Order: sequence, then C-alpha cells, then structure tokens
Amino acid sequence: IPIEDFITPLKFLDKARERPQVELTFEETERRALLLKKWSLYKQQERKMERDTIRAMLEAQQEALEELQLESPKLHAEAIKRDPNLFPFEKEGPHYTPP
Amino acid sequence: YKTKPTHGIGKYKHLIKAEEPKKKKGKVEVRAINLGTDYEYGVLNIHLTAYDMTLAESYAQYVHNLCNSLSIKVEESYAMPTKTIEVLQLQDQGSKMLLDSVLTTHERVVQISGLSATFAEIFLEIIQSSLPEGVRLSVKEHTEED
Amino acid sequence: SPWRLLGALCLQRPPVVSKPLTPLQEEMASLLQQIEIERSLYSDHELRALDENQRLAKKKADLAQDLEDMWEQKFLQFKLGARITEADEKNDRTSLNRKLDRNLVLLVREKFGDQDVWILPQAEWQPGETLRGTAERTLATLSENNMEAKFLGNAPCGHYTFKFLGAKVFFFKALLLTGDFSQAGNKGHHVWVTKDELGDYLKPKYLAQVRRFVSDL
Amino acid sequence: DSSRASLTRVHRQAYARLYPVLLVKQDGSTIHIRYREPRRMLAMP
Amino acid sequence: ARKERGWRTVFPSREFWHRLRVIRTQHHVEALVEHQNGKVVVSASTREWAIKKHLYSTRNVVACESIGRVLAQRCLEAGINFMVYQPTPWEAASDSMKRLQSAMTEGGVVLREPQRIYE
Amino acid sequence: RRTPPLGPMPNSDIDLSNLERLEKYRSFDRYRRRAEQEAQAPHWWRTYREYFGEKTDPKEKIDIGLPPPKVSRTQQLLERKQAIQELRANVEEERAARLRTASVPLDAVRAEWERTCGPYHKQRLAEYYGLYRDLFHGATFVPRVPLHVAYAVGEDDLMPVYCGNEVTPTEAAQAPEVTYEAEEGSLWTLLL
RNA sequence: AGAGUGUAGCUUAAAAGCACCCAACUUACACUUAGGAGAUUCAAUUGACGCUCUGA
Repeated sequence: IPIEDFITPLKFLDKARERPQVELTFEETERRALLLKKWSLYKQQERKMERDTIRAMLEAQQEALEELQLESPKLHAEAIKRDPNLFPFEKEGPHYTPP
Repeated sequence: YKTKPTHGIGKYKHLIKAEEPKKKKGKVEVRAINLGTDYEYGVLNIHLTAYDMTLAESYAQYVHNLCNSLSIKVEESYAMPTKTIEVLQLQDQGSKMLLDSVLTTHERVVQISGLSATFAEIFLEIIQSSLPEGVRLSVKEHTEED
Repeated sequence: SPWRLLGALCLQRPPVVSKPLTPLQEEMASLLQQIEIERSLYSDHELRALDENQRLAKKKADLAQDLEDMWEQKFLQFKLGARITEADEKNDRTSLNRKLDRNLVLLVREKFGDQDVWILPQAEWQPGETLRGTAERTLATLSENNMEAKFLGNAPCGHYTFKFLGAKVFFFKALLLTGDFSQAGNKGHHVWVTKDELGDYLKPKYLAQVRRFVSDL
Repeated sequence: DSSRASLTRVHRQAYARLYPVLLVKQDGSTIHIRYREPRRMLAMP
Repeated sequence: ARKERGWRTVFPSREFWHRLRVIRTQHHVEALVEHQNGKVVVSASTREWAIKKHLYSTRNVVACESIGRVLAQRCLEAGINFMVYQPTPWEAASDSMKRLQSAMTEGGVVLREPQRIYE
Repeated sequence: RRTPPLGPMPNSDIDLSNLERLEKYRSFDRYRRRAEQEAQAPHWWRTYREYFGEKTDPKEKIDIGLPPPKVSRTQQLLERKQAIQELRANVEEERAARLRTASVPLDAVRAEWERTCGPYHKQRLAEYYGLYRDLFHGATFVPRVPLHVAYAVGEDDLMPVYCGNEVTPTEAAQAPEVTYEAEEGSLWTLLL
C-alpha cells in the first residue's frame, strides 16, 4: 500500500503573508536574463561534450567487439553475456572534505 | 471496398499495439533474455536517495532525460515516502540528558528495460561519472514492493 | 593460425571531491539562492526573529540571536578538512591520495629485450580460461596487494594491432572500491595518473588511442 | 561532470527557507545540505 | 461565390475564400495568405533579407508582430482585406499569435470573412 | 476475389515488428505537418485534387522577359553576416527584444522588398488574378523593373495602383503620374 | 608513403528543414508557451587545408 509524501501539510495554509513582496528594477531583470542566456549556452556546451564522449566510447567498444569476433569464434559468446557479479550494483557519491 | 485495389487503405490498428491493459496492478515482468551471444537484461531498478529533496529530484530529472535521449525505455518513475531521522544529542558535560535535532531522507526511482551488456556498463559508468554531490546510487532488482 | 594471446586492463578510480565550481555557475547559484529567498515563506527561524523581536518590543513597552551566534562559533571551532592534499605533496605520483578531484588510471613499467614500452598493465590469456577471468587473474598478479576492483562488464574495451606471428591487445576496465596498497615503495613503476598526465606519459599510438574511452571528465 | 546536477531550485510551490549547512559524516566528509534554522556544522554520530 | 462547405469532421474547415496560415519553424516565422484552390497570393517571411536586417531574433514574438504588420501592408496593397484565421487552441492562446492578429487588425485587415449571399 | 494494388501501400514502409522502439508522434502538429505534406504527393488512387478543377497544371510555361541580373552569392552572404553581426553588437536591441518593444521601419522594408524579392511576389499575384492567362494565353514573365503609377484626384494625397488595388473611376478621371527608373539609352512602350 | 574525400549532428536542402539546449507547467516524462546558439577550410568547374582507411 503506497504511502504518499508529496502532500504539503495543512499548516502551510494560514501564515501566508510573510513574503508576497517582489519589488525589482530593470538592471536586475536584464542581469538575470543575460545570466540565463549564458547558462543556456553553457549547458548546451556540456551536453554536446557528453554526447561526443558517449558516441566515441561506443564506437571504440564496437571496434573492439568486431575485432574480437573476427579473431576468435568462441570468446564473443562469453564476452557478450553479462555475468551476475553486478546484480546488486551501487556506488556512493563524492564528498567535499577528505578524511 | 474489398475487391478494389485500394482495399485496406484505412487500416490503423495494426500500427497501435497498446491494448490498454490493467497497467496498475499487473505484475507481468519482462525477464532477462540471455542467449550468450545476445544478452539483454529486463526491468532492473534504479534508486537515488538523499537527505536533500531537490538534489534527488534534479538528478532523477537528469537520468530520465538521459535514458530518454538514448532511446532505452522508461517503464515508470515514482517516489517512496520520506524518512525522518533524529540526531539525539547527548549533552557534553552531563551526558545523561539527550537533546534532539531533526533531519530527513527522500528517495526517487526510475526503471529501464532495454540493456545490452556493453550499453549496461557504459550506461552505469556514465551515470556514475556525472553523479552529483551527496546522493547514493543503487541499481537494484524488480521485486520491490512499497 | 598463430595469434599471440595477449589481453590488457585499465584501472578505474572514483574521485573523492567534486571539482571546483566555475564563476558563471557561482553567479547562477547566487541568483538561484535569490529566487529561493523570494519564493520561500514561513520558516520557523523567520518567526523566531520577527515576532520574537515584536513581542520583545511589546513586553518592553510594558532565542534567535544567541543561537545563531552559537552556530557561528560552532562553525569557527571546527576547521574543515582541507581539500588540498595535492600541492602539499606535489611529488608523490605513486600515491592513491595524490589527486581526488578527477579520475585516475594506473600504468606499470617494464623495459623488454626488443621493445621498450611504458605499459598500461597487460594480460596473457590461456586457452582454457576466459578473458575477464584472466584480467582479474593478472590483476591479482601485477598488484601484489589486496584491492577490490569491481568489474563493469564482460565486454572488452579497445582492440589494437601489433604483429611481428600475429597478436592483438584486449582491454578491460574495473572500478576500485578501496585501495589497500601494500609495499607502496614498489620499483615496478606503477603510477596513479589523471587524463592530462595520461596524455603526457604516452609515447605511442598504442596508448594514444586509449584516451578516447577513458572518462575525460 | 558532477556540476551537472548540483544547480537546483526547490521546485515545490509552497516551501519554507533552507540554509546551506555543512554536514560532516562518519569520516569527516562535508555535504552541502539545504536545511532550515541556519546551523553551520551538523555532526552525525 | 460559393465557399467549399462541408468536411464537417476533419480540420481545418474548408469554408473560406481566403485563409491566414502561419508556419512557425525553429528558425523563421512565415505567414501566408492562400486561396482555397491552393495558390498563395501574398506572404511575409523572415527568410527575406528585407525583414531580416531590420530585426533581431527572427523566432521571437516581435518578429511575428513585424510579420503581421508587413503582411497586412502587403495585402492591403493587394486589395485583399478579408481572410480567415483558423488555429489550434494552444496557438490561439499563445502571445505571438495574439499580437500577430492585433497587428493584422490594427493594420486594417479584418478577419471573419462575410457571409455568402443566398448561401 | 481480390485485386492487388497498383503501387505501394501508404503505411507499408514502416516495420510492424519492433513497434516500441519506434518514435511516436508526440504531438498533434507533427502529424498535421506530415499529413499536409503527404496530401500534396501524386497518389495513384482517386483524390480530391483530381476532380475539383486544378486545370491540369503540370506543363512548363514559357518565360518572356529580362534575365536575372548576376549576383555573387558568397560575397552577399558574407556581407549580410557582417550586417547582422553589427546589429547583434548593440545591446539596446537585446533590451528591446527581451522587453517586447521593437518595431520595424515599414517604408524601408517596403523599398527593400521592391528591391530584392518583390518581382516574384508580383508575378504570383499577376498569375493569381489570371493576367498571364488572358494577356499572353498562359505565357508568363517577371516584372523586372519596379514601377510607380499614382492617380490624381484632389490636392495632397494619392491613390496609387499597386498590384491588385481598388481605385474608383472618379479617381481615374485623368491620366496618372507614371514613374520608374530608366537609363538614357532605352525606349519604352506603355500600355493600359 | 598511397587512396578516398569535404554544408553546424543528419539530409539524391540550396545559406533550409529536422535534430539540440535553458526557463515556466507537470513526481517526472511528454504536449504547449517563452528564449538560446549554430555552419560551405582556403586559392583561380582547377590548385594547397582537415578527416578517414591502408602503410612502415
């Protein structure tokens, strides 16, 4: 039975008069729009680098698989199939300070 | 008409396979199709948990757009309820009083269906390289009831 | 048909710290925290400032500051662990803790009779045994310690051609859990090396084309 | 590559304030955590 | 003249003497005026160097507003001032098409073609 | 009793196997673009375009006019790149574009439209009205030189004849003011 | 050293159409809206710049 926790609590209704004030200027909005434009171009650059690395790595692996298929008729049958060593695979994330 | 050369020109349901079956309580899992020369894994789970909520949501959005871009199918994406953990603080001088502070924990899940083994290893390493700050990844199996 | 049976492997190492942040991303995190402040509403600390000082002026007409100064003191007593374990060494290329922002690949030295090669560690597979099994077998030989290199797949990585009697080079990769390195003063010149230093250390075409399938970060 | 998913906005509509506390784990390792009540160091035993 | 009445289940309806038709590429915005037999009469597109040099960001809203003004001028010089605009709902709620229809009406060109006589 | 088709069936080129690894139409306008693209093709069954009076249009039509004047498109493309790069240098243009307030000099784009692509537009307007159908029995041309004829009624205004305008015969009472560019070696025949 | 060559990622496109990226809506995807960056390697159809395969 699923338990949902995207419900905002019922205390979140009443005290709704703390920050409705948004009073900005023109220089801040043009700064924010220019920064969003810069960040859009930057993220397109990162995605392009990521795609080129994925495609080059894939053609490298396929070149290796083709040469193994040419040079050895038995090792591809064991080489393609995935061994059960990586069934409960996991990896914990990076840190900020060393031990 | 049935005898004309243009018979069956308006055929459409041989293009749409979706039978609209009961896709809420069905548990007909796809299995690992393994031919040795053709290994193909099934309906493996991906878990992303963190104490921060917005980091888990952002990385789930990242991995969803990533596997969508690489044409490997998303089965379902959903979230577990949160857990909350107390750091019951022992007092420094007189350690018999236990004060308390609050902390939280969220979790997000995506599912992938089509995995050849080469794309499996390249997929897991490319998620693992772009793994963000603070979360932990765990590629688990399918029988995970809530 | 004589094919001289030769594999290889490349050691994979996870980074420990995130890479430092770019200045446009600093401005983006600043404005993201700004938009966060604008759309936020009714924290407990916000009332514990505002209506606490309001009721303070109220009963003066008849907390927050102390605890936040305490939190400044709790920051200042704990100096965090310094990320720079890199410039204080500046020399130890053989150490696991030299570089932590990036990923690193290990490479061993043995000058042969005919050949003279700085090698990313090889494997010599036997026709009774499998390829990845010989990869972890030579990994047990070449390292002379206890390490847990979790492999990533049964599929090989990169194939190259040297013939003198034909031969071939079959690559593998494996992610490291923890390196418990015994005999750190080894004279078999293994070296923990990043991508830029990988491109530095390689002379040949056999090692130049390796960099296309290591993670460039 | 760990700069791709670190730039985030709290995407729920109604939400409180959060502060970048520096959380130290069981080996002395820092994580930026968006946590309220602007503490500066959180020691998880 | 008789309009092509009918078709009654498909979209767009073929009941017009002239239609307004706008094509929104990811690079350019182009507006056409067609007769119902299929031959176009006037068009204003940002692929043309004349509209290209005088504005910035040919995709955006003010480019479509300029396309509306230039097309309204070009079709008043063509003697055609009744046409039908038949959009999808999400295009009709878009700000770009709103300001393009505003530029067409403020240019003097009126939509909603009159009735046929003895229809 | 069946009969085989006289050509390819329309949805036959896609493969019915591996359906879940195909790309679907995620929208309505994508299908709309594909369907109105497909409705222009010469199909072999019976269609709407065959019956409803399209005059049997496929046949090449004779050009009788001036040739196009030769331009070097490489230099023109690089100079236009230079011009839009010079306009993209200004920052108040970016403020006007973001702030939804940036108009166009309609007279300048009018004269430039008369200069560059206007002859082809006037050609298709002249073919829509049936001028080439009734003046030269189908033989077409392009109005290479621009022309300006304006009518005279009152004191200040004008009533010009552009391509396809409407002018009342009271405004056409006297001879109009005809002007165009010409060199001092050319003779012309006007005809109304 | 030889050979094939040549428009941004693709195109029996000729400066285009799809692809692609950011913001808003959605748990998320997807739709939609509002923005972003993009190319003919040069020299007079011929010649010397980059890549790919074969070499050593």
